[PDB]
Amino acid sequence: QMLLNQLREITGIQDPSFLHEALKASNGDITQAVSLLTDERVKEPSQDTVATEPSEVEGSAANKEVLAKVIDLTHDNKDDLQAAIALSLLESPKIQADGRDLNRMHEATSA
Repeated sequence: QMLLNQLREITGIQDPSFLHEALKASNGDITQAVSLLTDERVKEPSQDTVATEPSEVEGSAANKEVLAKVIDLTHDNKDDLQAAIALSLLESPKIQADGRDLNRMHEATSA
């Protein structure tokens, strides 16, 4: 009964099955069996134990959270008015000053 007695003595676990299962987990190595049972104090740092005390003042009375964004950029701009304005701006005359079509005109003011 030596392996059960030894492990029990050097872990503290009184449950005979837990002792077998440690020896089973360690594939026979009783030292590893101790290490695996003492994981109760070797686990540290432990899992997410969130260090946050509940706020006594809870303004959030509505348990219902409706998170509905307004990022609907439905611009839906058709190619029709785009290509219309674009065409009208592309045909912009070589007149760079109001109306210089009449460059070198003859006013015909006979005075």
